[PDB]
Amino acid sequence: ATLTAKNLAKAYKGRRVVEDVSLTVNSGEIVGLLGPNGAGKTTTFYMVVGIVPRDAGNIIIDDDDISLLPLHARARRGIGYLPQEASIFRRLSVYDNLMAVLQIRDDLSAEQREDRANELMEEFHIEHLRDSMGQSLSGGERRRVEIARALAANPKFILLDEPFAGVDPISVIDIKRIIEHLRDSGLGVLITDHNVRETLAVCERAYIVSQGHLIAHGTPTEILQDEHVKRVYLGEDFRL
Ligand SMILES: CO[C@@H]1[C@@H](OC(N)=O)[C@@H](O)[C@H](Oc2ccc3c(O)c(NC(=O)[C@]45C[C@H]6C[C@H](C[C@H](C6)C4)C5)c(=O)oc3c2C)OC1(C)C
Ligand SMILES: Nc1ncnc2c1ncn2[C@@H]1O[C@H](COP(=O)(O)OP(=O)(O)O)[C@@H](O)[C@H]1O
Ligand SMILES: [Mg+2]
Repeated sequence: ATLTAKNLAKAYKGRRVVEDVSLTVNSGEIVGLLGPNGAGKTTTFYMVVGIVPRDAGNIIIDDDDISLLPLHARARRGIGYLPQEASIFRRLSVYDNLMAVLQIRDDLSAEQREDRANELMEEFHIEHLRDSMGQSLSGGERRRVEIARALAANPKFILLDEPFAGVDPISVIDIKRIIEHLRDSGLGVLITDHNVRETLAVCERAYIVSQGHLIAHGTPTEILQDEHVKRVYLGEDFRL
């Protein structure tokens, strides 16, 4: 499949926080939306996922324009989303968190739902936390349950808003291998980050945003031909 956002634009109280941001993620790809803080990354995600409405632009998946469809409708069309902050249910166990979203899987019965729940706990290495409350999980364990909870909805595209935020240096390399696994499974992965040097390497293509505008895009090799981006990458310039 193909998820495409074309020239999105969003404004809050007269201030246009996102002028013109465009991106495209295909199945079997890891596309990045990189840029400094306050550039418009999260606002772009809310427009693609459908949390906040769009002022201008289009959100298209394959031959369907889903720009005026609410969140739940785009969720049933293949879009999965994970926030930057903690989105786990802290008062429920890991098993109860996965069975939560599996309750919307009408394509499965009560037996297959609990089957996939065990399949998702072995895949993300959280079998030893089946009955553990979400509050007792560390930063890295919380994310892997949060990601597996999104995968339980069986999406076509998974959108991670800075997934490496608030996790130990051993969990980032753990989530990075989880991302490369989802890509090989046919999903389209879309991640955001402010660290451009560390995240650009795993991106087949990336879209560099700055103050609501798109300053560069393409594969990392094509992006790192923009002199302004090379300076921030090599360390010659401070602000991107
Ligand atoms: C169909 O409904 C499903 C449920 O049913 C199933 N399986 O389908 C299930 O999926 C799940 O239900 C929930 C979801 C969330 C909570 C939850 O946030 C609680 N705790 C906190 O909010 C706090 C506790 C502390 C720590 C922080 C800040 C502050 C103080 C408040 C979190 C809570 O105690 O209970 C929840 C339950 C039962 O989500 C639903 C409602 C969509
Ligand atoms: N709900 C909101 N109301 C007002 N201003 C907002 C709102 N959400 C984001 N902004 C502003 O837009 C920019 C944030 O874009 P965000 O994409 O949320 O930053 P990042 O790109 O780090 O996610 C900042 O200027 C922030 O103050
Ligand atoms: Mg953000």
